[PDB]
Amino acid sequence: YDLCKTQIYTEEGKVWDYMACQPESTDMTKYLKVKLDPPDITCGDPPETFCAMGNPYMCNNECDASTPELAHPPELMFDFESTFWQSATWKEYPKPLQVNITLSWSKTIELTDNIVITFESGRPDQMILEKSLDYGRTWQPYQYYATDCLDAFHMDPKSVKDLSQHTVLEIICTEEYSTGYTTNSKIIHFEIKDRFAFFAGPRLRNMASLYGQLDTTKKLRDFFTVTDLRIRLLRPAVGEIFVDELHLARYFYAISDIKVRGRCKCNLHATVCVYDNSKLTCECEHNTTGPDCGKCKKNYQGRPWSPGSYLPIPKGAANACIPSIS
Amino acid sequence: QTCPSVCSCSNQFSKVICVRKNLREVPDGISTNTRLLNLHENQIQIIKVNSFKHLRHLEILQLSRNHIRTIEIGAFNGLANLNTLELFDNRLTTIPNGAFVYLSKLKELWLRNNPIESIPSYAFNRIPSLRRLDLGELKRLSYISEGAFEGLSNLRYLNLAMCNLREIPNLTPLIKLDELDLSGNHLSAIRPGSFQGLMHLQKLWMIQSQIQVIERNAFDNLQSLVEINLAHNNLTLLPHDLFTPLHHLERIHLHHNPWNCNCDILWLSWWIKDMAPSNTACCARCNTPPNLKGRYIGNYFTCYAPVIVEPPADLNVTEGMAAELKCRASTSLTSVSWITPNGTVMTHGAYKVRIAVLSDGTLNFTNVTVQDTGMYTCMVSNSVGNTTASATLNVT
Ligand SMILES: [Ca+2]
Repeated sequence: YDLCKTQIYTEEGKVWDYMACQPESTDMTKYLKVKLDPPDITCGDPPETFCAMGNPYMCNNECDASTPELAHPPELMFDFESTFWQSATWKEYPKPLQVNITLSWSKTIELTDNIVITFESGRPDQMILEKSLDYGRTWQPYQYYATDCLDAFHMDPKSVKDLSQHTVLEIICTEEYSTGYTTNSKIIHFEIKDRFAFFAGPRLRNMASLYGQLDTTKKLRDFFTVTDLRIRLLRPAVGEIFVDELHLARYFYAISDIKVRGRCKCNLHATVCVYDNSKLTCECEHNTTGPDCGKCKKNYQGRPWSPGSYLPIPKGAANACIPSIS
Repeated sequence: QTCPSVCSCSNQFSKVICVRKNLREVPDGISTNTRLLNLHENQIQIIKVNSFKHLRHLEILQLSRNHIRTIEIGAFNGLANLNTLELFDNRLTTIPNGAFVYLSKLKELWLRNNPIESIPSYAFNRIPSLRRLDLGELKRLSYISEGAFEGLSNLRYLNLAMCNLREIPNLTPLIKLDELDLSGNHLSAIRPGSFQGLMHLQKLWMIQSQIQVIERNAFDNLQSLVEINLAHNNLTLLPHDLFTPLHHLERIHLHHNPWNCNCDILWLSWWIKDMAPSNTACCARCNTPPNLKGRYIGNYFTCYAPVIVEPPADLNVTEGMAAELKCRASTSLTSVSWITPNGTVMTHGAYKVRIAVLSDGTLNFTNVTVQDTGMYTCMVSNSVGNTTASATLNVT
């Protein structure tokens, strides 16, 4: 799905054969714009002392914004990998330490791989992964993460493994990333490859089953499409319900790296995507126009607008804009 | 006064930061005035003899997240004021015996996430001043000695988390021990013989230790215990009045366990209701039966009083011979306690000296005496009610 137009030789003349387009899936974190509320959450002014996950008595390491070796800015969450961002310990008790990490794009992006949020110190006991398709106007929840789902969000604890091919669009609350005494103790996952596995398979070789369903169902196609992302932190890693008061330095948020991989929505009309004037935009082909190739270019309004389909494999149907009738 | 070009020093030279910088050898040029030396995230492998000789005021030494595989004998020589020694996330295959020798101020020592194979006899004996010790995340651990914690009579905190141990090691020389962490291990079942000698212990952590059953009178030796964490385990039921000898106990964590809610879990339900205040430590929920699954703990359903299988029969016996007062219960869950005509109450948990009570509930006598004659009453207790059985003993 790399080529747009190819030199074709027909019985009557020689024109171009139009086929389905798709850009290369790359590390998207290079194109986002991070937003934090409260903006004063990043520790440094004044310098604070923190405690690592290992021991509660392990309080020697400190955070200071003035010194680059001790500074932890939000830029480190998208740094090539370990460097990590840190938030100020909740000194204001019992005020809930709520942090919102808005990952803005200002462009429609279809996800291809799992959203991996690798933490540095503890996994939050209350967390919501949110999405937006209307450029940050409204917010739709992707998945909820908590220690006790029935108490924290009033939902029954489920898992992606427990879901089915008919219940792919279902929003679930998982307890898989609650405990900190197993392997992957600092990793929070949003299973996208496992959600594709219901159609494609465990090996992900039969892509034809996945491609076919994406062309027919609009809701399934919209589920993986995002314009914005949000990490809604509610309660930090405390472990036990009874939280310490004398030592508030033990509790805070720390993220090592965020893995957001995907493709920009071209509606199967473009392969080239230019990051012009701090914004990623599609280099429209098949006589299309707009930011996501959602509109027909004027003078090419013969047949109504329709996005390209993957079927048949490999040369998919382009559904190009034909010239207007005189 | 001296400052290395690689390291970022502070004014008056007390804190020497060497974090993020790549170093293969120990940096030379550290001032005597230094109280804190941070060498986190480095590539250092060998700690040479007299590397911290001139540093007499240094209290905290951070050698964490490095490639340290071997530590020499005279490596920690010259450090008189050293209190905290960070050695977590390294390449240490064995604990260096010649390293931790002459340290009088050392109170804290972290050694987690290291490929330590074996802990030998008389380890940490040369440093008895140690109050906190962390030997966590030892994935490559295969041997633990009997006298491994010998000499540590002043130690209060110990972390043996994620060491994948099946049985509790010899923690007897740790008299002053208050906090113990045995979370994330492969502990099969808690037996009464375990945890003995830990009279001063207050906090116990058994989070996700793969525990399936807790036997009767298991936590009886931990008298001064205040908090127990048994979260993320495969526990279905607990023995009746287990936390009864534990007078100083106040907080119990029992969440994320497949609890089989019935008549036998009523004593634990009332513990959360009255003994626990407005703030409850755990948010435990049922797994079986499916009609009660996911509901919070805390007598609507039908329950019955304890039933005695065989009542204690009146018997005529002479002095010298062995005497027995048979009293068996319908279920193994019920706690049996005998009441002597003297006034004293005898339980199963107590030491088997002359007069004893076994698992079945039978009162066994080794030698019959004159003072033993009178009226014996057996009280079988259950989470719902209590039932008594009278018996008369004849001594000739
Ligand atoms: Ca990073």
